[PDB]
Order: sequence, then structure tokens, then C-alpha cells
Amino acid sequence: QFLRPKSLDEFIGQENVKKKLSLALEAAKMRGEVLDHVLLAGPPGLGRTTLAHIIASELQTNIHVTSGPVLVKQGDMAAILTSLERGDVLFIDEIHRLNKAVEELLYSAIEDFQIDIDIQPFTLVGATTRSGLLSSPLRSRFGIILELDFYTVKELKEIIKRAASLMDVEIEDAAAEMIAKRSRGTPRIAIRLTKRVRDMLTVVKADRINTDIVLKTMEVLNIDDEGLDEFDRKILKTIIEIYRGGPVGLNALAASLGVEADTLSEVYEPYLLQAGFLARTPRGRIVTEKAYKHLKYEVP
Ligand SMILES: Nc1ncnc2c1ncn2[C@@H]1O[C@H](COP(=O)(O)OP(=O)(O)O)[C@@H](O)[C@H]1O
Ligand SMILES: [Co+2]
Repeated sequence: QFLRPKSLDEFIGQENVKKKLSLALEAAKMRGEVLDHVLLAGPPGLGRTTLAHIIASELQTNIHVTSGPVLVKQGDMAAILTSLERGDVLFIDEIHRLNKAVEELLYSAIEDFQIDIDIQPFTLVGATTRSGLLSSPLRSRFGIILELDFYTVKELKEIIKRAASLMDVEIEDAAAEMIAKRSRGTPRIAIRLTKRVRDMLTVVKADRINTDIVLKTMEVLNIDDEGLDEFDRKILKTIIEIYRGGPVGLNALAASLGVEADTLSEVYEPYLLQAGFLARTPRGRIVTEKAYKHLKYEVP
């Protein structure tokens, strides 16, 4: 809520994305034109939803939030489309999860702003974990595709220091750095960790968040020096123990973990791959030497 950027000026990091989006936004506003469709792609907690709202606010139009799975029958999509006002933003999270029914109606609406038997010109903003998850057709409809990658430790530290300030708590630089290094490159994680560290500060009655307080918090939260949580470790341990380090297929791995292949590949794998703990091969996923050493498993 109060911790969510209200404009690009408040949006830390993602310089490439900001410059690209800013170019298009400022131009459209200056011409009083409807912004071209925008695709926001990247792992969760990186700011896709945040950017969608910023786009609407900058254009000074209304944003209509919806989810791919939430829309089943064309009736749901129609009601939403016909409620759009000129320049409004239609934000669809998990846009790649749109069934053939609603998707066909959407592709149609953005071809000439009209349906089966007239829609006000609008800007479609989709959010997806992976741009490839989108069908070839609908995918070619976005004039602006923004690929968000994990944030740097420095950017995360800045976001953490900002969140602490908004929560009325002081924090030392080294402490903010420590949280950033454990935030798995994600703003969402960094902010939630900061709230939990704030709770520790409260209970120990300290004047400001320091490294000691952060370490105490990480121990309680079971977050290791690499920012890995319980589930991250379970993924690596399962590959190591049950599958001898891999390669193991995504479906097989998800079945053993008792989770959907999607949550695995879309939510947890991205950072594990980025940080060099996991690798993908044609035969399946495998763990790296870094994984064994980090989890203290003898390298076979
Ligand atoms: N660049 C950023 N600067 C500051 N906070 C950010 C940034 N990106 C994301 N956040 C924060 O992290 C949380 C997660 O963002 P959100 O936009 O909901 O992620 P996504 O839709 O990609 O899953 C939000 O609370 C938000 O206010
Ligand atoms: Co497979």
C-alpha cells in the first residue's frame, strides 16, 4: 500500500525498463494518444503490478485489474472490455493463463476495438512470468515489451532503506546490505524481510536495525546467507538426494515436491538458476557444485 511506488521517480532500479516506458509514456501524454499495448514479463515480486498502476496514473486514466484464470467465459471478458473508457488501462496478470475463449475475444478487441456485434480505445498491459508462455498471436500484439530481471544488491538495499523509513524505523547501512543480499533479487522479499527484522527490533528494544538484529531475524525465519528459504533448500536437497543431483524432469521433480510444475519453474527456479545453484539441460534440471558446497553435501 504505502510502500508501493506511485510513479517512475519512486521506482528504484530497472533503469532500462524505466527509460523505455518513460519514453513511450511521456510521448503519448504529450500527444494525448492511447499508449501502445505493454507486456510486463519477469518473476513475481519484481514490480510488474506496480508498473501497471504507474502507467495508468501517469496517463491519468482508470486501471481495470483482472487475472487470466479469473476469466473463463467470454461473458466475463466482454463486460470488462465494454467498461473500458478511452485511454483506460486493462491490466491482466498471468495474462498467459487466458483460456482460448477469452483470449480470442481479446486478440479481436485489440485489432479494431470491436467485437462480435464497439470498444473504446484502450491500452492492454499484461503481466506474465515468462513472455514465452504467451501464444504467438497475442504476443505479437504488444508494441512495448518490458523484461524485468532481478535487482542488484545495491538497488535492493535502497528499496530496503526506503521501506524502513516509511515504517518509521532506523537502519544501519551494513544491516540493509545484509538483508539485500538475502532478498533473492526481489523487492517483495526484501520488503517482507525488512518488516520481519522490524519486528525483531521491536522485541529486543533497539534504537535501530543493525547486523546483529538482522542475523537474529534470519535465524528465526530460516533464511541462510544466500537468502535461500526452507523450500529453496528442499528443492535442491530433493534433486541431490532422490535424484543424485539430476538431471530430473520438471514434472517428476514437482511430483516429488508435491507442488505444481508452474510454481516451481515460474516462482522458485528463476533465482536458483540466476544465482548458479541450478541448471537446465535437455534431460532435466541438475544441481551445481555451488549447491552441494552451500548445503554442505560432499561433492560426489
Ligand atoms: N522498483 C521498486 N521499488 C520499490 N518497491 C518495489 C519495486 N518493485 C516492486 N516493489 C515492491 O514490491 C512489492 C512487489 O511488487 P509487485 O508490483 O506487486 O510485483 P509483481 O506484480 O511483479 O509480482 C510491491 O510492494 C512494491 O510496492
Ligand atoms: Co519436462
